[PDB]
Amino acid sequence: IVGGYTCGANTVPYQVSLNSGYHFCGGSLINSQWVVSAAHCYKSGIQVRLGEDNINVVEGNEQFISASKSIVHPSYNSNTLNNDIMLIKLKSAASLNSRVASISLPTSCASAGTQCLISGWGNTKSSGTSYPDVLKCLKAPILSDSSCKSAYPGQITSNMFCAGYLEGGKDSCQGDSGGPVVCSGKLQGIVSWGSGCAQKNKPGVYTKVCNYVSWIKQTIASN
Amino acid sequence: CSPSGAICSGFGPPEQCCSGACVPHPILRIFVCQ
Ligand SMILES: [Ca+2]
Ligand SMILES: [Cl-]
Ligand SMILES: [Cl-]
Repeated sequence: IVGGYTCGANTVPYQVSLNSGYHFCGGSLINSQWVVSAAHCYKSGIQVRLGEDNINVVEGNEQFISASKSIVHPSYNSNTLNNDIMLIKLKSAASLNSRVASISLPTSCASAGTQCLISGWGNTKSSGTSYPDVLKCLKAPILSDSSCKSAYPGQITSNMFCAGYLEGGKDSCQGDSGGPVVCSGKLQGIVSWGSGCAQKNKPGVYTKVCNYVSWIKQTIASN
Repeated sequence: CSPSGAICSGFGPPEQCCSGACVPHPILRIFVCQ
């Protein structure tokens, strides 16, 4: 996250880290056994880390649970990034508490201008080497679909929205992939892509979760 | 070690990757092996 602020320990209790030795993607806890992340975060040997604040230091609220299943959306298109969503099942249910909590799925799509919380342990600078430790947060509005298409002509699908700022310096960034965009207490987005990060006139592009609720429910039920 | 194009970690050492470089992807918000 570039141009954001320190969240505070466990103030984003649905934020998880996908780990393979080291953190490599974010994700969102949607019930005690399931995490939502990006299809492009798919790889074998994932451990989910819940209750993290400082990702480098044990603070006492962590749960470390192996993934048992990783289910990429069956229409994920790695060429266009359409349908960039994955579900991960935990090998055992997480213990839910004030610091480890699920986030609700949306009941409708959010409108342009809706303010959202984006979070993660990604790079905090738009160029060069970052040294993140604690979870970072950014408040960012959903942009109009027309301004989104204007920023990325010929590249925005109906399963994406832009969120953030046109002026630069405030955005999600590398290492934030798969993490949450939450608006009014609902998970509306997944950190996906952009032209670099925090660049002028190139806001972040996010998977539009509201289009996947039935697929999410079906995948949970059948697995 | 992970092949070129594999996902890797901005927190991890260069030896994550066979190529010895784990770099930010230009588009996706992950790091990948050079
Ligand atoms: Ca920790
Ligand atoms: Cl960790
Ligand atoms: Cl498609």
